[PDB]
Amino acid sequence: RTQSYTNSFTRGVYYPDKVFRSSVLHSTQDLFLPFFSNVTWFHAIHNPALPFNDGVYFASTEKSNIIRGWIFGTTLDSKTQSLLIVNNATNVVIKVCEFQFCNDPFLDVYANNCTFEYVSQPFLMKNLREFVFKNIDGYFKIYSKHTPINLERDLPQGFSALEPLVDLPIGINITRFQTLLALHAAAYYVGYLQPRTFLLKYNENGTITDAVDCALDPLSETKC
Amino acid sequence: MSLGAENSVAYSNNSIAIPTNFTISVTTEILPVSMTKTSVDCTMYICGDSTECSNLLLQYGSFCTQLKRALTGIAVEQDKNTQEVFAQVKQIYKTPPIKYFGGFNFSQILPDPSKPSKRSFIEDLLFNKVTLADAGFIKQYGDCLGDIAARDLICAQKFNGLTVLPPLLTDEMIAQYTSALLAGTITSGWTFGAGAALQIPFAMQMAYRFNGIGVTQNVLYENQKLIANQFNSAIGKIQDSLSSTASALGKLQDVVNHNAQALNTLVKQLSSKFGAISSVLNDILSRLDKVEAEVQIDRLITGRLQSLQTYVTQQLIRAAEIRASANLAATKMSECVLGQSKRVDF
Amino acid sequence: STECSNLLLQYGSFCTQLKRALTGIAVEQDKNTQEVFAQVKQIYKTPPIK
Amino acid sequence: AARDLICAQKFNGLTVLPPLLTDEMIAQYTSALLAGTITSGWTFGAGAALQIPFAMQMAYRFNGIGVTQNVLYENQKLIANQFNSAIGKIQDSLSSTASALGKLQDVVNHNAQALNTLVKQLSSKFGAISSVLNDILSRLDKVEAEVQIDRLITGRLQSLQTYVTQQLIRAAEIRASANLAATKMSECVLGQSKRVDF
Amino acid sequence: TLKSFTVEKGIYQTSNFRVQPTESIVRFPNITNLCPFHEVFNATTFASVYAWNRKRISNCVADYSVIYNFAPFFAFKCYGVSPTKLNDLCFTNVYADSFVIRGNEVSQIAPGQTGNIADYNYKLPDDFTGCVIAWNSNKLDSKPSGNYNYLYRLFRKSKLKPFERDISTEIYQAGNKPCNGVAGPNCYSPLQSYGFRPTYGVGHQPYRVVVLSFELLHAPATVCGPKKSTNLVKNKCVNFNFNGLTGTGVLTESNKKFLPFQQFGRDIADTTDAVRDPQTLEILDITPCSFGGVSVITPGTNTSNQVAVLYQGVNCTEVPVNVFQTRAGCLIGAEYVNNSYECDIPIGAGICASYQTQSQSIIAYT
Ligand SMILES: *[C@@H]1O[C@H](CO)[C@@H](O[C@@H]2O[C@H](CO)[C@@H](O)[C@H](O)[C@H]2NC(C)=O)[C@H](O)[C@H]1NC(C)=O
Ligand SMILES: *[C@@H]1O[C@H](CO)[C@@H](O)[C@H](O)[C@H]1NC(C)=O
Ligand SMILES: *[C@@H]1O[C@H](CO)[C@@H](O)[C@H](O)[C@H]1NC(C)=O
Ligand SMILES: *[C@@H]1O[C@H](CO)[C@@H](O)[C@H](O)[C@H]1NC(C)=O
Ligand SMILES: *[C@@H]1O[C@H](CO)[C@@H](O)[C@H](O)[C@H]1NC(C)=O
Ligand SMILES: *[C@@H]1O[C@H](CO)[C@@H](O)[C@H](O)[C@H]1NC(C)=O
Ligand SMILES: *[C@@H]1O[C@H](CO)[C@@H](O)[C@H](O)[C@H]1NC(C)=O
Ligand SMILES: *[C@@H]1O[C@H](CO)[C@@H](O)[C@H](O)[C@H]1NC(C)=O
Repeated sequence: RTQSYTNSFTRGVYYPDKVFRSSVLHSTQDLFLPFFSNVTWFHAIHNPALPFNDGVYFASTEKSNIIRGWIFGTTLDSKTQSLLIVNNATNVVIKVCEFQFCNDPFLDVYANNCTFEYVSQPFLMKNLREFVFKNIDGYFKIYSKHTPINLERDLPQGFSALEPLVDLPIGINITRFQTLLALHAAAYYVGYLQPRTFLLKYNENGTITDAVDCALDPLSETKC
Repeated sequence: MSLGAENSVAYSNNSIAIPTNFTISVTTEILPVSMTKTSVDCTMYICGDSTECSNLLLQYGSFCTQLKRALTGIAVEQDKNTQEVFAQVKQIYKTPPIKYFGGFNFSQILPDPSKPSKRSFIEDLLFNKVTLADAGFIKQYGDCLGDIAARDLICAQKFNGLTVLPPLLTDEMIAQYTSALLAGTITSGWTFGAGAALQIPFAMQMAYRFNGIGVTQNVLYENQKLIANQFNSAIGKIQDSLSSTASALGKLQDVVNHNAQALNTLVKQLSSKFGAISSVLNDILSRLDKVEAEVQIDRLITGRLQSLQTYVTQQLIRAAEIRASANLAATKMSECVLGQSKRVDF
Repeated sequence: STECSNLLLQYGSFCTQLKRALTGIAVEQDKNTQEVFAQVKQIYKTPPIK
Repeated sequence: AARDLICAQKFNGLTVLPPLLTDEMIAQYTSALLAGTITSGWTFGAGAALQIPFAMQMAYRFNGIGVTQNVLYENQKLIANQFNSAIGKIQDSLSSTASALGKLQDVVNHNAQALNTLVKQLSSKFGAISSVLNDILSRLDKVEAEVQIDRLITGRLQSLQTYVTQQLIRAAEIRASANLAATKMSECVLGQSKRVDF
Repeated sequence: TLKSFTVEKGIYQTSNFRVQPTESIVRFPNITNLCPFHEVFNATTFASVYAWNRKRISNCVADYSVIYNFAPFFAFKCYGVSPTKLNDLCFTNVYADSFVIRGNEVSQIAPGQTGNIADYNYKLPDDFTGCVIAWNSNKLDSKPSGNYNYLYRLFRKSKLKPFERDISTEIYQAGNKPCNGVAGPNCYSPLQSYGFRPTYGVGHQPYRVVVLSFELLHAPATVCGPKKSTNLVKNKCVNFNFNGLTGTGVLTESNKKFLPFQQFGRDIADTTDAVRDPQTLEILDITPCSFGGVSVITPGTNTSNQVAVLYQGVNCTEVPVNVFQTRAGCLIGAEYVNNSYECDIPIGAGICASYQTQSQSIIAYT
């Protein structure tokens, strides 16, 4: 499929904890997406797997709502336990098995050693759907935030903090990951997290509005 | 960097240079006198109404008593510095209602009764330009109890046991002392600082000042209007410089900023673990039994004691520096205002 | 040592105020030298006749 | 050859910063003050520099201290000879005796011994099993090495705080001496002093 | 406070007044289910250490006193908490991990430790908060012919991350020649049996280990111990207990816009500023009740035993645990007169006190 490269544009910030803080500058050391980096633009008109390298920032600017679900694992041929996040119009189905399953080809709208069967509300829903996945201490954490875009050119300029969804303590040794499609095209951005130090800014309403990446330029190190 | 402009004075063994005119220049010197008076109690800062922490803190002796004694001595010394600088006159002299002093304009330094705090125009600019940290000398516990907008730094200082005491002399009394010294200077000369105030016309007092610096007094009487106009222009230039430039008053702003920053650092130091498992004391009490929570409480008590002693030592050094500056300001008040000085650059 | 740095991070901002005190002393020394020696505004020089 | 003490200070995080004014700039300031004093007198410190012959300037100086100016003009060569002889005796005393400059030597020596003590204090155990972090980290497991490293951290932080407090007190003393030196620059060089023993 | 029987003239800072709490408040979520610790600690068969089971305990009330009745163990060895304080405070979720090891490897179940079980079978994190429960199983997990149902892995390419599991069994290779599924030269199966026998020594006996992993309160609490709730009162200095968070203060209504995943509000000094009530989803502001300094203004004991008390920095309509209001607080016990004398005892912003004649009494003046 067609690849491209574009700037991150100070985007990919999430709430690091479930604590309300207002009108205070807070310093956090966590796996963040560094500022002004190159994320990779994939055009899915066509597919080897993508490496899960210490965290993945996922974005999609698609109005037609085609993109759906993910696969996580390390070798993906029934020789390992693999995470499978499958979404639909009603629920989500998250499961860990050996998983020689398939939903990528044209089988759509016109088990083994199972550990857990978490089903919940759906994840997904001129709009940008931002996602952050990470795997720390055996715990799989998913952050998400949907933000409308006015001029569909690239990743927007500004800040939009991401809110946590679920903190699954299952998912072991994630190395490679995969994304589905849907046909009756798909375009998504993929970025890689890094152990950086940030300096978050809260307003009087408790919302993150500005941030400073402490290892970008010496001016930001002076600010930090 | 450039040290200065190159100059070469034409020296010769039979040549001399003698001035034919003069200028009257008014300069401004700013000297700190006092600083903020603070009071810290150990039980709210280290423990925060925990009975077990207080019972373990009683085993550390009398560290808090001598920290309290040092802070009380600093607080007394600040009022002593202000009294020793400003309260130098024995009587409150007032200017007569006829405001003629040989053509010299003193309207911008003499007080006016229009405003309630009887301060002059230049005193109003000097009070407006130096912003304040708005510390706890104004009572704010009714405001701290009522949670409005966001939490202030002053409320977080007060809730942790840090309190700012008001000075003994209010700004109105300082302005009254300044007005008494100014009236005694412009109506008596140097006689009010050496006994009773003897009246003298201002032109003849300025002729005495001209005889002090080695100029014959006929130079004043032949050039009185020019000297009065030069003095008025210099006072207006001082007024315009104070109205425009705001970087001249950096010393008093630094005095305010250091005392705000020390208390902010002391508040922020309560978020540290100091090798324990939690900075919150109640989590240590609830999550553990007697012995292990006693160990963690001892670690937190030790860390908070070192932070408090560091604050007290820094305050003592700053108070010594402020006292030296106040002694210099009192000497300059005694020698420049109450007399005429022959010391060069003083 | 990374483990020592991680354990030192729990002690707060003692090193920040030590650094601030040393920086204040360093600025004060240059202020002392400027106050003592830089009292003249022009650099006068000796004429060649001694 | 051998390892210097300054290298051992620098390897442990101690750094000495250069001053803003070099010695040539201080010499330029001193030469400017000397030329202004000799050529003009005290006139250059209160405004524009006005030239005056040096014999007439010394007559002004004698008239300041209560001696009439004919005493200089009748004894000019004797006073010049006495001044030249006194400068020669100062040159001979500075070439011979070296105990006069003990204050600046003490200023150098205190700053040397403080940094030497701060370096030597790193060998202390403070109740731990070793003074080396690598030996503690390799010899024990996580919890015991955390305890020993915490003891070493507390001891080194206490020593560094003691050094900073002593430096602050010494800096206050140095600032008082510099204020006195600035006053003596303003009152002895730029003018004439009426104060006894000043 | 001066350690003397005679005091001199002046103003002395003695102590601080504190408003004592009146009531107590315990706020716990309305959960009535019982946590199934009997299904964990009393099982017929336990899994091997390479395939250890994990059980999620949530939406119930946990009683930790029945654990001693369920299994005959010695030590309830906890790390982040204490075994005696587990019934007061509470958590979000509890996970129970159960496996069988040898008596030599029981010491390896600890945070920050290497070995054979701790590197290739079961690794604990360095920030482990929980309890390890181990007891002997010579009567149920031992046979005279040997045991081969319990397997452990001793060969792996890399060390295991904390809370990770490995199920897949491949032929391990420690050389350049590939095994290709053949257990020949330099090819080893990673799983080998323990081989438990009743005639072994006390350090080789089978041990049943149950590891309870607690995670601290970040989400709404779902498992909480046996403690009755109390009705919520406001605008009073009380003692509160919000999901194990003890303290003292005044609870008021708040206009803070908490996001729906946030259950706490912290301050610059790392203290809880606001809390969310677990019963009714509302936000409460926590502020401490009224305090301040107390200064005692006295002449000497050679003169009189009368005193005046200055309550520093308060607007004294809330005095207790002649009245004149100053800028340094307010003065109780001194009469303000409309005269002006020299200052004797300095109080505050232009206010002094003295012992005068116009019957002797303590007066205050400007
Ligand atoms: C001495 O200096 C003053 C100014 O400081 C001179 O006064 C000015 O004289 C000029 C020439 O007539 C006028 O245009 C100005 O208006 C004067 N300025 C004033 C009065 O402020 C004065 O003339 C000088 N004296 C000598 C002898 O040169
Ligand atoms: C991101 O990577 C691509 C791949 O070659 C590169 O062309 C692009 O310049 C990179 N972006 C940067 C360095 O900002
Ligand atoms: C906080 O929210 C209020 C409510 O709409 C809004 O009026 C105000 O502007 C917000 N403050 C910000 C965004 O800084
Ligand atoms: C005085 O100065 C002139 C020129 O500056 C010089 O020729 C003369 O020798 C000087 N007088 C004496 C006594 O040296
Ligand atoms: C100068 O004095 C007069 C009174 O004669 C007064 O009206 C005027 O305002 C004064 N000048 C200034 C700048 O205040
Ligand atoms: C707990 O109480 C809240 C409010 O009183 C109520 O909405 C909820 O249904 C209750 N839960 C149970 C399990 O009774
Ligand atoms: C364990 O469960 C079995 C089956 O219910 C029961 O017979 C046995 O008594 C239980 N053991 C204990 C110690 O309660
Ligand atoms: C606080 O003190 C001021 C000044 O005495 C007073 O006017 C005000 O009523 C007080 N507030 C109260 C009693 O709530």
